[PDB]
Amino acid sequence: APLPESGPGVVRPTGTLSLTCTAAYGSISRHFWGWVRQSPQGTLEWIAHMHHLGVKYVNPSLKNRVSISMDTSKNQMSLTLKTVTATDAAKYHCVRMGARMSDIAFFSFGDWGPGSLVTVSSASTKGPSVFPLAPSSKSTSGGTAALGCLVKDYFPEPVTVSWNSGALTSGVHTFPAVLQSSGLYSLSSVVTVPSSSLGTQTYICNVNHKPSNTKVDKRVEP
Amino acid sequence: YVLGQSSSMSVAPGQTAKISCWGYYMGTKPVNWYQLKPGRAPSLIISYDDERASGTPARFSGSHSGSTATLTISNVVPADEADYFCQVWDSKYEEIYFGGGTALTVLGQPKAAPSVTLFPPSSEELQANKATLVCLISDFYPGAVTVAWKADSSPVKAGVETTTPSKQSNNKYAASSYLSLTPEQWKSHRSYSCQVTHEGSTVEKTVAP
Repeated sequence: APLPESGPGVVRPTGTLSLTCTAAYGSISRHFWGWVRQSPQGTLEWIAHMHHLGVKYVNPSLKNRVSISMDTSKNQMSLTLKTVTATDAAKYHCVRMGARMSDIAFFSFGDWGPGSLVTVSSASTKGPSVFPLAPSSKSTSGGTAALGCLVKDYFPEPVTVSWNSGALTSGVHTFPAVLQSSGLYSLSSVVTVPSSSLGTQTYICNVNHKPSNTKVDKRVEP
Repeated sequence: YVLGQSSSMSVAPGQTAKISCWGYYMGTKPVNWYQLKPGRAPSLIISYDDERASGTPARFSGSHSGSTATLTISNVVPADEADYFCQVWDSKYEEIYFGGGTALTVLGQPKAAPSVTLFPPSSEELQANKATLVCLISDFYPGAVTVAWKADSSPVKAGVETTTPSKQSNNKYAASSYLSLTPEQWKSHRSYSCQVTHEGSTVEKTVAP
């Protein structure tokens, strides 16, 4: 199955998009693996797929600028898309595929990666400023409280946000980002926790903004 | 080339939904069906016209006759609300074709009131010479909400940024509204309020320096 796909976040117009897919839990040399992009409107478009021995199929409307390759020693597949245009903005998914050859030839997109979001823009990446949203029991059920992190003014999407290094998942809600007239995103991540844990348990939001290579571990204290 | 596909549709729970795929260049090509839910990657639910993938209930079934293929969903439950896509491989021209997608919505979902949490500016943000009030609105259905801000009791006319409602994994919605102030504006009023209206009822939360 594919790990989260690796990408640049943002690509300038006429620039080159470079994506890398890494297989986990097995080898990349046992299947066809492909790329399918999901548009902002939510439609699906096949890009290419290949097998590590060299058989490649590329979408003809993209053939003049697509390259696809595998590195079996790294268990990885790469996609290169040159001369990018605005309509190349999409979520790019790496997929482990099924294949059959009888009297009929057949493929299937069996295991889809979460996808790498690609924004086409000339603006430069900006990393987030992170501020604590100190806990409050005004709005929560009995014995609980809400606390969180404000992740301000970053570009492009996304930011990933975990709590206590992934040890805390229950009651976590990371809200979709607002897109501001400045062209920058802000979001909030909140966790609902027992009030009695405010003293005993420390709460750190782990903010990662891969496009800018910025990480923040923010301690959220009452 | 995009396969034709049924217009988006609304089905009452317990009834049957039929989502069709067609096109000249579909022919007898075996059809795969994909489900796309919010927060999740697409998943293969039916392959090679009519094979259920693992995890696909007996309620889901696929058929194919002529240059039409159909995904039939019996005994529909609200969990089946999703976008559905068909897909084939053309071995003559060596191309993958997808359908354009069909949105299935399930009727009769009861109204759900938003949970609203308002946070004041943090002390740290004020030290950086900025002030953001954060009004978080979640688990509401249907996905339409009105957000208004007050400075004391006066309507705020500037500084508000509010998201469009976003469907979450339980098919309820979430939204966020941010009010940007100077520290001086934040400190010179007695209070600020986020007012959230949903289906004609209103919740107002208020914070003060």
